[PDB]
Amino acid sequence: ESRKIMVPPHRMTPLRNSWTKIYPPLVEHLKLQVRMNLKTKSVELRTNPKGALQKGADFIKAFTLGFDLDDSIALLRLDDLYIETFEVKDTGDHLSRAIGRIAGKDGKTKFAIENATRTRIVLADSKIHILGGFTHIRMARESVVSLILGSPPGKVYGNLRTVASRLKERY
Amino acid sequence: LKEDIHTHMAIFEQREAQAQEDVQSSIVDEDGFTLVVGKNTKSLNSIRKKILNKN
Amino acid sequence: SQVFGVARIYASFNDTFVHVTDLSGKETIARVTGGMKVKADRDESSPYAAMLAAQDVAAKCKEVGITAVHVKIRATGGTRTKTPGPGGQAALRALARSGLRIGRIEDVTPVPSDSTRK
Amino acid sequence: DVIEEALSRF
Amino acid sequence: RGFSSNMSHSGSLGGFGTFEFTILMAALLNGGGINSNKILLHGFSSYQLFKGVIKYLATMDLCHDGHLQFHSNPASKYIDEGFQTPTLFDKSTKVNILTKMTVSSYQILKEYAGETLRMLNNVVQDQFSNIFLTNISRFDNLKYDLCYDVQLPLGKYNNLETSLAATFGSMERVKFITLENFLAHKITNVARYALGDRIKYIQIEMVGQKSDFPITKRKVYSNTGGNHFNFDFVRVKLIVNPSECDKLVTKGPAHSETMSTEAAVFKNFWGIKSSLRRFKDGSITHCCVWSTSSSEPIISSIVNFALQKHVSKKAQISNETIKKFHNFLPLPNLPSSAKTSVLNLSSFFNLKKSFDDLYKIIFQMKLPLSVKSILPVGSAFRYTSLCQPVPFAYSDPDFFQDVILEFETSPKWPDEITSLEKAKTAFLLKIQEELSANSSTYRSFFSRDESIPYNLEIVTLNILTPEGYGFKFRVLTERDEILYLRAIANARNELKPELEATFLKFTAKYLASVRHTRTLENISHSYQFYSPVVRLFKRWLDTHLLLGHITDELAELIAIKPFVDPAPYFIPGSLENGFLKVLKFISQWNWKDDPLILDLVKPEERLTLAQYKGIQMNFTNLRNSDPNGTHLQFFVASKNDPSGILYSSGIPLPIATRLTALAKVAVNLLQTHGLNQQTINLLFTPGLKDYDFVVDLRTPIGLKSSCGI
Amino acid sequence: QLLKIFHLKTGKVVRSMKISSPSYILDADSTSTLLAVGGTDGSIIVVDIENGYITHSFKGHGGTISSLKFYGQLNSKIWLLASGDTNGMVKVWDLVKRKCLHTLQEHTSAVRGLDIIEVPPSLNLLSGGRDDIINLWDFNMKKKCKLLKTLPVNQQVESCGFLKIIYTAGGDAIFQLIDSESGSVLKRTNKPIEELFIIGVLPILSNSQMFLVLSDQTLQLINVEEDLKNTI
Amino acid sequence: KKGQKKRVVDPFTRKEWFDIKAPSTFENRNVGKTLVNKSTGLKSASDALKGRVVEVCLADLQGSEDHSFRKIKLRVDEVQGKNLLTNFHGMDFTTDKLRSMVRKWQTLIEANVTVKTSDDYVLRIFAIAFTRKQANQVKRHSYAQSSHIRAIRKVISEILTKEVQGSTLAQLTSKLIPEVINKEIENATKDIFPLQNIHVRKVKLLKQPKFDVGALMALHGEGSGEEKGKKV
RNA sequence: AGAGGUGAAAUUCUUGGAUUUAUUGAAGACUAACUACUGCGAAAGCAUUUGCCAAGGACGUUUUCAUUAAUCAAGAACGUAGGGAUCGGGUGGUGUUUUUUUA
Repeated sequence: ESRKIMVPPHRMTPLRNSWTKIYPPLVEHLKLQVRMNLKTKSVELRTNPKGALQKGADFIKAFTLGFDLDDSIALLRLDDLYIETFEVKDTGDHLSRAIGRIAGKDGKTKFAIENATRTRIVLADSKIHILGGFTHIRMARESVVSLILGSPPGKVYGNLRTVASRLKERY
Repeated sequence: LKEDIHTHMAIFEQREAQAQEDVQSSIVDEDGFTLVVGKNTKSLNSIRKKILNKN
Repeated sequence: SQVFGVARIYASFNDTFVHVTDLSGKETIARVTGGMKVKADRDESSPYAAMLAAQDVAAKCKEVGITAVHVKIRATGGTRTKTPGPGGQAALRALARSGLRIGRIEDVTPVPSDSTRK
Repeated sequence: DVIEEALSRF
Repeated sequence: RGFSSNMSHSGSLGGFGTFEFTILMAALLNGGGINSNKILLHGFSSYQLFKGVIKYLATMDLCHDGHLQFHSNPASKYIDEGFQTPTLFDKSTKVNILTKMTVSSYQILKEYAGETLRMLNNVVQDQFSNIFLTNISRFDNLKYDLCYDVQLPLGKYNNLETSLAATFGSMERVKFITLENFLAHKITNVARYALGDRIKYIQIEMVGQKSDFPITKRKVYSNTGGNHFNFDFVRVKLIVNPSECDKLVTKGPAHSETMSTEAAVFKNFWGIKSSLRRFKDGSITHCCVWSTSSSEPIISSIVNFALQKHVSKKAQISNETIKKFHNFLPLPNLPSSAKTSVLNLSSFFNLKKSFDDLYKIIFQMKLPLSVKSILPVGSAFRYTSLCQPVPFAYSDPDFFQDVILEFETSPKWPDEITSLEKAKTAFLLKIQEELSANSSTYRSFFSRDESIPYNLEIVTLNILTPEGYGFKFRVLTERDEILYLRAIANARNELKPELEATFLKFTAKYLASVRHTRTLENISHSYQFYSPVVRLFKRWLDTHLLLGHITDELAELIAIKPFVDPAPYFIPGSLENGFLKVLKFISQWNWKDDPLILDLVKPEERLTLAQYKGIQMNFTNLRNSDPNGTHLQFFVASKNDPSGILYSSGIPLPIATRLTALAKVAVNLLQTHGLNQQTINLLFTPGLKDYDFVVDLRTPIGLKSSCGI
Repeated sequence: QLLKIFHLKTGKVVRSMKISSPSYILDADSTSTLLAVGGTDGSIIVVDIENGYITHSFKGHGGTISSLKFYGQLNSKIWLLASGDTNGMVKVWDLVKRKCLHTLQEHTSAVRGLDIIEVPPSLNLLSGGRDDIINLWDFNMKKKCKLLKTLPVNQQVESCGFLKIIYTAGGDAIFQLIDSESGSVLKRTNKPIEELFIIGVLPILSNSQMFLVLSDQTLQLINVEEDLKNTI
Repeated sequence: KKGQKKRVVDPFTRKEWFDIKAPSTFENRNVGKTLVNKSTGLKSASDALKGRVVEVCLADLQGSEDHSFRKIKLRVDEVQGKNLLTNFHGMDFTTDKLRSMVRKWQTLIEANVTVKTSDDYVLRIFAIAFTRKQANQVKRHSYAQSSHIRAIRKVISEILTKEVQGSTLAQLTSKLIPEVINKEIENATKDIFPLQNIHVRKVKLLKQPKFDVGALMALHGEGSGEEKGKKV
């Protein structure tokens, strides 16, 4: 079996930057015979004549989602995570200050989300990408949709305290 | 039969375009009588037979 | 070699119905609304409530075994606002991203052709 | 193109 | 109709008769309805009296649900149930006047009521000679569909117990008069239960029976061929629902765990053979496999087992006519073709699939002038060709089927007729050039056609399809019709009718042929025996040497004539009944005062009164212009050709009179000598007649492995 | 995503895995350590439970996969797998050669409730379904045959035979015990007046006692070992 | 809310899958699958579905995205061993195509003829033709003279009621698949007006003759029920 | 197991299955997109197709009659010049769409 993965022209140049440090952690290890179709902006991973195809596929799928190489190797290791995308939709008033309430200042509220629930999130101007544990993704998405529905940052910090204690303490 | 009907079409379209050009170029009579003709008719034999069929 | 339902999304105002029926359209599978995913009688047409409604519809749809969907979006039509509401594109997008192939997107809002206002 | 010359005029 | 008032309890078609007819007319006088609503007044005469009588008998059941009640001493009504026998109660006598005939005889008489009602209530044509003045009772296989003759050599009345497996009891001799009576009622009940939804109607009739015994003798003291009972052997006459003859599984009830009485009597009646099976639906149902053969219809096998299992164990069955002509049918080289039926059309469907892939690969390409439509017109595409079409079968002259194809209405066309047909050749040159360019697994060539006169430059494109078939392609345009019409108009006045004959051949070959094959191919799936009766008719007609003059569409029309109008008879549920209905009709048929109007319609868009009168009127002036049929012999007019002279043209008067004479000779042989193997061989004798000329011709190779039969 | 729980105090997830498709069938072997997962795609993964890893892939299957079964007693040698599909097929699999053995295409509905046993190798298997066939096959190592199907009136949901030799049939709130080489249900339970039916049979103490789960979320004990000698 | 709600109905174990097969006028005759019920007594779920429509897209019938629009409707009218051999029931554009076609500073001609075919199927078949701006035309409008409208509508009704009344349903479907009567309308009405894209947009059925399972089987192909190996 | 409806609520109906889904059938109303600074009517008003009934405008005209006209009481029926386009008709030109012996 093979798999194509489309890539956009806003993660293409950092993929050329990190291109030398993906297939040497892939082809000798998680073999997956690889081409990169620049002719139609896709990456081709076909099977080995000598179920790792899913792992290589969501490896570079997390990369084209736009997560770090540390996170992508943290997807090779620890095969239990989940990537997730959701866009807001809930123009200015409901876009600009809403993503401002997401980021806080300098990504400190996003950093509070991330360090609270052990996930890793990134976001473009409109979308949100969250990867990690499944219940963590559930909880982090709940807190983010709370603060884009409209909640005080101190009150969602209290909810962040509760969920961080719940998902970093056992049971 | 390729070259045969090639030659047949190549003479047919020649005499056809010649006939139509002869029709709607200009027809004055022995005296002054310009002949009424259609916009896209093709043969004096055609207008002759239709003026026969409208007897 | 997939198997297709149709989506029959009704993106009305004040509510959002999504029920994937069979290919004929007769035997419906897993109706949820946008009003049984939040309970406040205000946000029951929200894009977020519609998209999580769509999430658990896709869950029960994969339970049955239907792996792909012809989607038919429907506004309130007729003699009413004739545009799809807030939850339609949200529920379609959620059904797309939650592991379910989508083909033949289609708008089946009922055009009046001179209904009664007079 | 003998057959194209035969299938002109159309 | 063969209904005299003797008895059908004794195994003979009859029992109903004239004073029974009187009794029901006068019983329907004083009422007839459930509220005794007056069915019959003498305000109307015998015609509407007869129509109301047949309406009441056809719409008021007597056997199984409801029957008439009346008392002579006094209304008449319709009571609700039925006594599993023909019934009408007369309470002033307490008698059951319709208990002289049996259940199947009343069943077939109610059918005759419905059928003559259908052909009587119509206001379209007049068919009084079709309804009265032809004795349909003259032949067995003409009023019936097929026949079996059970020969039972029981020996003696004491030898019964080891010569026959039927009952022998006080309870059967108390309700049955004698041996033929109990075997008759047992054999009609086991035929009814054996077939059920497999036939239309059964009639049982013991022949060799006679009501004649002398003064000096105490009884019919007669050695009746292996017994001394008043019957020689048992006519088992069947008329069949033709849609379930060769269906190879009949179905009992399904499987409950508690094996109820219906599955019980099914397994008792069917013994070791039937069992419960799975299906693709997944039902677990009681059924039995019927190994279909070509020469044998499985109706004979199931009646063979229902005879040799229950009424006797060493009696035998005579039916040889069906197998006698079924090897006169040509058997194609197909996988297990002997086990294939004759109602199977898999060869025609195979070339239809090949034609459809050709259709897609000729539509998915580019012309300078696109295809408007292609339409096959072939005899195989209307289920008629004599080879049941096997691939690669070149030796049949109609191996090459013909397909008309027309492009869109471009007003760019050449003017004169040779130039336009040469432009059509140019298009065919282009299509085979791209065909060999792209899909070289098809191959092709060109062939001149001269089936239309006086056009010297008309070719057809023949292709060989790697599924193994061959197709002619003829281009039609919107221009050839008006070109032939204006050629007609400007021709010299003593040269008119020959060019009119050329245009008639063009219309028959290109234009009306499409609606011809469309209509009868559409109707062949409702008249299922059509392709076997036309194929046997055509092989008969080529053995008797007429196809060199007559055309195959005309033979097809003569064979559809007994189907789309089968009155007074049935539609034919078997090949023999179809073929001798054809020959009986065309032996009956005249020319001088006889047209042939048929409407190729579905049972139960038709031809109305106005179009009927127009067809008859142009027939009338046609052959008062033509005195006796000097050069126009037949007149076959349909909805698709109200002219009627389209297919009948061209045949010489000796050929047409030879056909009619051969039909009269055949019906003469049928009413004289009876059906037999040598009878059928004499029916397919050449009749070479030594009329002035015999040549014997043999090409240097044999060609039946190459024609695929 | 699959999770295994060490059933002691530390009920921490010893290993979770993320599987391809959502799954409605796990089968364990007669001992522990062998677990088989079947998705809503035809992907049958076999996993070690001591230290949790995929150990057998088994990708080439037809449709959404219904019930499947292991084989192997304590310290056996064969260690086979059943793998019956929904469209009708059953492809029997073995892990010791990482291979298929036979492919069976006799059902029409969802093949559910299948089991293998031998008597001296023979290795015959029963395989029921949503239809009403019971469908035993001979199932040698290299060759193949099929025995009687016994044709109940039921809707067989998860029934496994091979008792002491009687065979179970459940799934219409009716427990049938069909007999060997015959069709005669002799143990047929009282069908309740409602229609909610058996989803699952459960052997207790090596087929001695029996649990029947019910669609109104109840569970019943049967004592099939006493009722085999006992009489409804 | 206040009532009592009949907690469990579990309505997919009793549900059954059929699949539908289009007639041979198309090429990708397999289309999809369909839920019905358990085929049981008192309902006869084998024949409880035998009038259902299905609404496919012609791109998914023909494997070519060029006619992505024009969703057609098939009708199941028989059963043959889980295969629903269907037939034609209608045709309709998507709303996308007609809204994308209708634009101002041009006018549109409607037509619709009710007509019986050579069979007893009466249809009403529709037609839309827009008015084209001629090449070299400099003015704004290119409307129709509103007495050329009547001549266009007359000849378009005439030639499509000549395409029907003649050309039975197989030929009708095979002639409105590859868009040829639109080109016929264009080549017969490029006299009166230039007429950019002409379409048929709708075929509605109104009556049918009868079932005729022989012809209904001849539309697809031959195949009959036969035995199965019982072994009991 | 919710669904109209609401600014929330309230109220309405819903386990006698509603809302939604599919297949039909009936009923009367109405002619959306096309629809414009375009058309017609004395005004108010006037948009589905086809047929019929009559009417009206403008244009064309080397047709006819010869002041027959104009305006309202009373009464009657209805509720400043120039330019660019565009609609309807006509004339002329000469390129393309068009076609050709059916009108």
